[PDB]
Amino acid sequence: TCPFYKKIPGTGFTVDAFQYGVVEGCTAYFLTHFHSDHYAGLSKHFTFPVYCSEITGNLLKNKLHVQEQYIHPLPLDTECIVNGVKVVLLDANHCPGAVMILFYLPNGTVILHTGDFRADPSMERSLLADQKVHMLYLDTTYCSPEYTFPSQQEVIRFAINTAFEAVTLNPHALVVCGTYSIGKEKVFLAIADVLGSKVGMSQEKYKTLQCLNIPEINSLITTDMCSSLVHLLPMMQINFKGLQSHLKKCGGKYNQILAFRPTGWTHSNKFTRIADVIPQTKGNISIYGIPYSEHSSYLEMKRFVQWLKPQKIIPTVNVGTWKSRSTMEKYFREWKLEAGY
Ligand code: NI
Repeated sequence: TCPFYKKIPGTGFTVDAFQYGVVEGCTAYFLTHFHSDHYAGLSKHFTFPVYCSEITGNLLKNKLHVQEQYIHPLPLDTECIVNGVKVVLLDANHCPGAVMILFYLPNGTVILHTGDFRADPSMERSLLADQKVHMLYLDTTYCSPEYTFPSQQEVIRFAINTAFEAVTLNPHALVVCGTYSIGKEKVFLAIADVLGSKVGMSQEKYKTLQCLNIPEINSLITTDMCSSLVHLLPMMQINFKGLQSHLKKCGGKYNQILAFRPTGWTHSNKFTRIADVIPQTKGNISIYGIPYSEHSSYLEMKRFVQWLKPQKIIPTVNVGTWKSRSTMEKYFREWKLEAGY
């Protein structure tokens, strides 16, 4: 049974609701992005209309095999009519293909569903500037003031400088970056660019990257591991055992590994500056955890919401405990009293 926060009142629409069977009354199923918790339930046997971005549609067709006739891609920043209701898709600043959805209801109510997003001041000059939002369905992943992390640009600066230093000192070092989903591609692309290398990976991952409309991608990535000194591996292999095992396979080409684990927030954020981050080291293997987030910090979220001034907020993350729900409602009321809406 579909929960309330995935239904859009006054429409036949649902958002990120594929794991509940046939939802009674649903005429169109929206998918905000290609992350497994959100697409859970879609497969090649699905026979209802799916609305999404072009990139998300490339992934549904090639990776999940959903048939073409049920894929409905929409351009961004463009007023579209779906089943008699005006909608707009906006870039969510999450992973490739991720959108927010603006619904203009036939009674005059305007609803924004953020999907998963990393709020940014640039969103204050999208099509959202133009009009009022009555209801906001909000990605509250990091809705508590302890959740702090740096900008994506600072994190990439640390990674590029760390990798370039290590490989310049030791031309025989290999760099490895962990992945388990789409998103965070800038980590491995920026490191490979400073090193003058293509990124090497499995056939399955190459396939996924080829769906993403990244400019000049054929110049940046490869399945030929031997030619590359930046390799991608599944996130589960980013540990001393997994990496030892990988270096064996490289046939005495390398004598050292430097690896990166992009995480979201971790408690070491509450003490340590990005500058001060140190690795875990065993022998000729070092592993850096780096806090590259594709979700809003507390401060970025609060800024966005205070600027938008919605009349009602419905959280979509951390909704399963009474303490979480109560905590989030308190911050929404502070924000409203502080800003005066
Ligand atoms: Ni996501």
